[PDB]
Amino acid sequence: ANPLYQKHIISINDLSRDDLNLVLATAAKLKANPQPELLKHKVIASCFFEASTRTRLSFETSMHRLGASVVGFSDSANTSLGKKGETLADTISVISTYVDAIVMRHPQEGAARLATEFSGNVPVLNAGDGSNQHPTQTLLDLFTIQETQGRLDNLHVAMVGDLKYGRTVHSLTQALAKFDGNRFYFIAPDALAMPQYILDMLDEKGIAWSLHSSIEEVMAEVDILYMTRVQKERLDPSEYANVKAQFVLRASDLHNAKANMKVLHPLPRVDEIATDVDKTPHAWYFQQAGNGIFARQALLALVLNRDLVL
Amino acid sequence: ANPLYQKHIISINDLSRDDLNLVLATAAKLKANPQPELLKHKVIASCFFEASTRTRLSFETSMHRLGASVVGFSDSANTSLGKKGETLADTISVISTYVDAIVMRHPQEGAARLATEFSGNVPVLNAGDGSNQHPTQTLLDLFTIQETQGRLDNLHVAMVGDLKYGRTVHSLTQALAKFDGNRFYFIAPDALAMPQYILDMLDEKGIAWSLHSSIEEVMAEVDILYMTRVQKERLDPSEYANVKAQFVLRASDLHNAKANMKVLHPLPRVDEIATDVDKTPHAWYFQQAGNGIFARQALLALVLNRDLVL
Amino acid sequence: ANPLYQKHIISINDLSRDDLNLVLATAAKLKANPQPELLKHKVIASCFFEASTRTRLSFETSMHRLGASVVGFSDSANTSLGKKGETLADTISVISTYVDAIVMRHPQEGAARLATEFSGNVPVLNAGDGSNQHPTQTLLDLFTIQETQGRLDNLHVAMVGDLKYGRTVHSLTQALAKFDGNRFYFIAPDALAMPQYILDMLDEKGIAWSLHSSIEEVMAEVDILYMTRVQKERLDPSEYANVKAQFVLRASDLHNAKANMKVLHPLPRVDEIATDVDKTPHAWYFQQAGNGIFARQALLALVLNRDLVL
Amino acid sequence: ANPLYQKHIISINDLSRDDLNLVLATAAKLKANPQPELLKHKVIASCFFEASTRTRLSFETSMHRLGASVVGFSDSANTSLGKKGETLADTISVISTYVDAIVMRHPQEGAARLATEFSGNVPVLNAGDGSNQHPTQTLLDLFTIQETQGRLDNLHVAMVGDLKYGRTVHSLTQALAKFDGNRFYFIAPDALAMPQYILDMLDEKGIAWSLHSSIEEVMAEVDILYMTRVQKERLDPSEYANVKAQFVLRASDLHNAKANMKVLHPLPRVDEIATDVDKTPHAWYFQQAGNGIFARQALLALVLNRDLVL
Amino acid sequence: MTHDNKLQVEAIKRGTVIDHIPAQIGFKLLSLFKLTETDQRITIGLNLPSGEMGRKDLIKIENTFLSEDQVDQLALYAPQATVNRIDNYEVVGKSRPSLPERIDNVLVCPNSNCISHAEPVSSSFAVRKRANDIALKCKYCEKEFSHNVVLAN
Amino acid sequence: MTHDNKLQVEAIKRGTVIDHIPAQIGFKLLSLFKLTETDQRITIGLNLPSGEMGRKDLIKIENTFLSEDQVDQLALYAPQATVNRIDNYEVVGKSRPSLPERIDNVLVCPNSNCISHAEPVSSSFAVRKRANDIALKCKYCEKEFSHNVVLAN
Ligand SMILES: Nc1ccn([C@@H]2O[C@H](COP(=O)(O)OP(=O)(O)OP(=O)(O)O)[C@@H](O)[C@H]2O)c(=O)n1
Ligand SMILES: Nc1ccn([C@@H]2O[C@H](COP(=O)(O)OP(=O)(O)OP(=O)(O)O)[C@@H](O)[C@H]2O)c(=O)n1
Ligand SMILES: [Zn+2]
Ligand SMILES: [Zn+2]
Repeated sequence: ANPLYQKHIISINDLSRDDLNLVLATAAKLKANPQPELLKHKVIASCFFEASTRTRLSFETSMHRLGASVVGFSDSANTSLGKKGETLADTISVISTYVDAIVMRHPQEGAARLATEFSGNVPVLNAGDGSNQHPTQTLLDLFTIQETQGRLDNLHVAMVGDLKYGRTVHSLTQALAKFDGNRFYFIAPDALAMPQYILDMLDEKGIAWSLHSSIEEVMAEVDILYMTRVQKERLDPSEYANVKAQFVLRASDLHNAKANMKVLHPLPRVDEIATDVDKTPHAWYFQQAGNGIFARQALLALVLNRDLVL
Repeated sequence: ANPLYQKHIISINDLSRDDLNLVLATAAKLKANPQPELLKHKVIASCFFEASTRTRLSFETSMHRLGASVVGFSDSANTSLGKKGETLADTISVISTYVDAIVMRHPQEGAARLATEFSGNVPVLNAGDGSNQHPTQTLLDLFTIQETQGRLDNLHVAMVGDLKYGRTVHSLTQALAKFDGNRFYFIAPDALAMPQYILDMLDEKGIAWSLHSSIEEVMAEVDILYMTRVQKERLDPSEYANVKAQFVLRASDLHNAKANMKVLHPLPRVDEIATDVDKTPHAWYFQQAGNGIFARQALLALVLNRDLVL
Repeated sequence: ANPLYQKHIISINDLSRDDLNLVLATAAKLKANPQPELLKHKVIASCFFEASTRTRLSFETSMHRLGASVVGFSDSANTSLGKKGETLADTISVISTYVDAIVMRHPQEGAARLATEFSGNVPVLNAGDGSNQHPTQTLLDLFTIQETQGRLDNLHVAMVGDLKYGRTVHSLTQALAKFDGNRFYFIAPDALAMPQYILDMLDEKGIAWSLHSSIEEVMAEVDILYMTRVQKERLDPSEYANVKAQFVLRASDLHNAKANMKVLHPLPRVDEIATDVDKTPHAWYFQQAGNGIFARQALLALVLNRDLVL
Repeated sequence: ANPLYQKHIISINDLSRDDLNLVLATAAKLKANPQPELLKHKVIASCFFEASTRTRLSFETSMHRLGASVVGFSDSANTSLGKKGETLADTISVISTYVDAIVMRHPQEGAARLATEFSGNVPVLNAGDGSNQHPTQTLLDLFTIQETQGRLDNLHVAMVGDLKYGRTVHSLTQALAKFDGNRFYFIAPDALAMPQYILDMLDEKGIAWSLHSSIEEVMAEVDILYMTRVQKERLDPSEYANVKAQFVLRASDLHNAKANMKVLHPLPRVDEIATDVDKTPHAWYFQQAGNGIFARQALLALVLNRDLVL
Repeated sequence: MTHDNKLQVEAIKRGTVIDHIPAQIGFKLLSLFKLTETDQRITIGLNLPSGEMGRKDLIKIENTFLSEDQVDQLALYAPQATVNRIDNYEVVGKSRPSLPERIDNVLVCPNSNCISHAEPVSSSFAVRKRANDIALKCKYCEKEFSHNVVLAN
Repeated sequence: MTHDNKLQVEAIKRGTVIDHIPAQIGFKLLSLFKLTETDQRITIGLNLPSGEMGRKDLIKIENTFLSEDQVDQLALYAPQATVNRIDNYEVVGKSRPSLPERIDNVLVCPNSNCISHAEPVSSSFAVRKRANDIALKCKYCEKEFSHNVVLAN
């Protein structure tokens, strides 16, 4: 039976290098020969207690492309649970009673891991829990680095944007640190710096990282440029606009980028990457979103299937 | 053709003992050998004009486990019908024009029965109509009594909680009165008593029932303990909390319960059944919710299928 | 000074027979010989944390007919104090450095009594605190009973409607039970009956009370008919519509009443009192609301003036 | 006339040392010998386009203790002016033909200064304009500092909390930097620090300032402790909860403070100041809010009266 | 100093001995009445082999004397206890509790709309009707409940 | 004998004696680890003079052998505590608290948005001594905090 069989995909910290590589090699096969009836007769719950359209539509299309049925709700549009005082332990103990896997997003951190205490043998895959984890975004990001760069090690990765509160830059740094010789460049306004616990973890594994205040200082060496959106609530109007708003990529800055450099962004991109960037070979943000289909398909395949003939 | 073929499952008062037993014997076969393609090519509408997640997710999973497609809406999240002034007779006359069965919940009493006047030959199955009926909750409850107790007659059933406004205790008493020698114990605060029309119907069939003020007075003799939630709007804050809030089950009270006794609760349970009860063999509220899958599957099977080979 | 000078007016329970008569005596004098510059230079705060247009306007008009200034607010889904984080206690502690008196209505019980411990020497007057108390409504009912019947003792008072949850009827019985020889008739639906506490109190004083089920049963002996509104929220639609051939009041019912019998209602009166009662001589609910001005003028003048020689 | 006669009060930046002392001098006279008919026949408009119950009530009570009339509004999700289509400029142009002065609080910065160009010769007083300015809060803090410490210069002032975004602390430093020899201690979490502009200004005047990380580090030398509320919206839950063994104030911390040390807070104080500080002699936030009345009375009397011989 | 032993432990000089605390109420009394917040020696005997209850609890607080109404807040929980006041190795005082007229701080109003929950005030209840079974009225919301109900939670 | 010490010590026959409890943690450990919820003889001594180590507390629990894991849990509170078992009137093992792998039940996540607050879940933190302090990671929100931020709340 494969190692992920019937596991809960709750945190990136729980998946090893070998786990990562297994998911990424399966995503590459499903992308090459479809298996549209692999999850026939399986019903899956798509519980999104906090709405997220991008993520939901992608998880459900992946469920649909392997042949499973989907039941479920998107909320913060008061679809009745949470009423009376139904605990999350009780909701998941009743949903667990008729679906074969639960995909869930929830606003508090830790909710997917608690769901795990109540689901019996129905796998729980986390699609976001507050500011804590989002494994399936890290898995699709990694798949897009591997597929475009040929590797996951010896990479020069720049992370640009709000690094303090961006839940996806924090997990991708933890996943990439599982691998060898990667080098990080962080470019963030002073108020949105990459937290100490990330930096301390990097130092302790001997991985190289540095702070730069301009993409221009590092464009030349960079393989993956992962941009993040700054939400202007995180600063004030005048701070946002002040000399700190220039973490914006334009086509002109790519002038001297390596021929293999790719620009990645979890999305919504609102203005940090200008529309003219789209025309360049380096723009890979949307191709990155399409890759979320094969990384989520692979996790559902590996988790619901004992043996998989590839 | 089976008797339920193409019938509207609107009220428990319309289903006979024989009807009840037929649904319950089919639920037992579908639970034992799945028939996941029985309703292939059927499309079903899940119209929930009032939201109810628990009930919807279960009805749709049951539809999915027999192979039907589901289209539909959950509202009180203003999904556009009711607008302009579209009568319910007109909505159901247009939905009836392309789906093979309508499952519907609506806030006013009588709405499912009216849908029946406009659907032509498309069966209408009621998933709740105001404070009137909810057949599919009574059917799953009965299935859970039969499956755990071996029978539906000669039962000692205690009903505890808000008996005045609890729409499911009122129907289950009417269904159980279809059967023989059952004995009822009602334990309710004075303001939430079991209504006269129920009691009068029991007296007239010669069925035994009695009022007790403590589970403790009757634990010993009881087979099914059906607890209901009191909503504190039905009383005032201080009434709720006053000596009337002790219709709460704890593990300690089960001390001397018969080895076959089961605790059932339609859910949300908020505090009337304490979390430590869950660990006992008698807690069957969640297993009761899982049984809603086979009782709703059986009704969809029997209603859309002429002949059923079992 | 006068007995009530600088006193907090929180509960009818806290004012003796003589205090109630002092108020009622002043209010008759203020009705007869007005004093428009009595609180000249006083600023009262009208803090309606819960909105009631009728109570707020009667109070502010009281404030202004004695020449006072007014600052305050009402809060349905709006304007900041309390918020949650800001305590009622810090709101009062702040507001009691700005004003000379605080009239307040709040949804949780005892909010006015809590206020009293933070207002310094600033009097606080309760305009409603949840289901606990509303002293100025009882003060205007008793003034209306005194000026129509000529006394407050030896009255045949009939109380009708929701006796279980009308806060004004619990207070009015308390108050009329400080004067002597009153006979009480309580006509309520048994779901909505007088609590045992009012009744147990009344028996310790030796007061005569009876419960009837139709106003028609006492029309002939009664002096005050106090009609309360029956509350549809904690009644089922079908229960509400089923009570006898009803307990609403129509002029046909009055053909039997004494010449000096009066119909009082705290208002609003949606449908328990029909429009034709409005033109009989027994109709007194609107004169009752005008007496609100004289009862609250009295309370404010006595609380804020040491000696009043009016 | 007096220096401030008919002047607009928009920014603390715009009032010199002597103007600030004139205000503070008048407010001490109005506190001592009240003049209730000073603005008899004046109508002020209390236009709170943004709601603040505490600021609106302090102002209107000011208006009324000087005998003025008041027309105005507050707007959380309601009542029409501005709307969007109707400019702030046409609202003011219309309202300045009706009133004698305009006190206004608005969410965008500079709204009060825009107002000034449309009000004709009608003075406008700023009660808050986004994150820019709030002059009458600084005027009451300085009055409270002057009447407790006896002067406004040579003070050891400690400023604590969100120094980056507290608008009152940016203003208070500006103002106290017009008097001589003040020493500033700024205890903030580095995510929430004094901006470089306040600091760069303070160095051009030669003023001494230091940054510390615990109130415990300066408790012993300090005269005013100005506590600000730390704002959970732009802090992560886990960041907020992690700052040292905290920077909230408890009486244990005060055992070291000077006899004349005072704790000020613009309020609300959810949890940075514990309830036990409230009963020490160093607690002065509620007296501070009462001085709001005398500082705004002074500003209104000086703006609307040519010469005041009080 | 005098012979302790522990089946019925001995002699403190000067202080209070609350003896014949029912059983499992001893720690409730230490928790609730914060008897522990002293800096003096406290000695406590829990589930002890004696006076007729069979097992009982006992608390000895040296150098502190609590009384008149402190002894009375004990009445709801430990009504059959004796509070011995001791000076110089002798029980110069034996007291018992009686229902007070006010129980401050220790209870929680079972009425959820009560304002007392949220705020910097202490709970307070008027007590009444001895040993046929006590009613407690909240100071603030003025709802009167059965003591066993407030006492449950 | 006398240089006071003991005054004829409550020498138990079989049990656990936790000694050197650092002053004021004594009551904390009872409540937190629910040591009084038993029917066996306990004798607690609070603010006992440890002239030799200032002050201390000490719990004597009879016919109880709280061990291995149970002892290690106390390390966050009373790091300096010697548990000693007794099989027949004297010390037959004297164990010190060593820092454990995980700390369950006792402790609250500082994170107000952590799901553990609203739910039927027992807290659990992974212990890690960052040689200067002990960091505690919540298993649910997976946020890591100084043990002193957690140990107030
Ligand atoms: N210096 C002393 C003297 C007495 N005691 C305590 O005082 C309590 C009871 O006082 P006492 O009258 O001396 O014994 P009793 O007659 O049993 O008192 P009662 O009958 O009221 O229980 C005993 O538990 C004993 O431990 C004590 O600890 N220290
Ligand atoms: N029958 C006994 C024997 C010992 N003890 C207790 O067990 C503890 C063990 O201490 P011990 O090894 O006897 O000598 P200490 O020097 O007191 O131990 P430590 O080094 O921890 O101070 C003492 O507090 C003593 O009260 C006891 O209650 N009963
Ligand atoms: Zn209360
Ligand atoms: Zn946590």
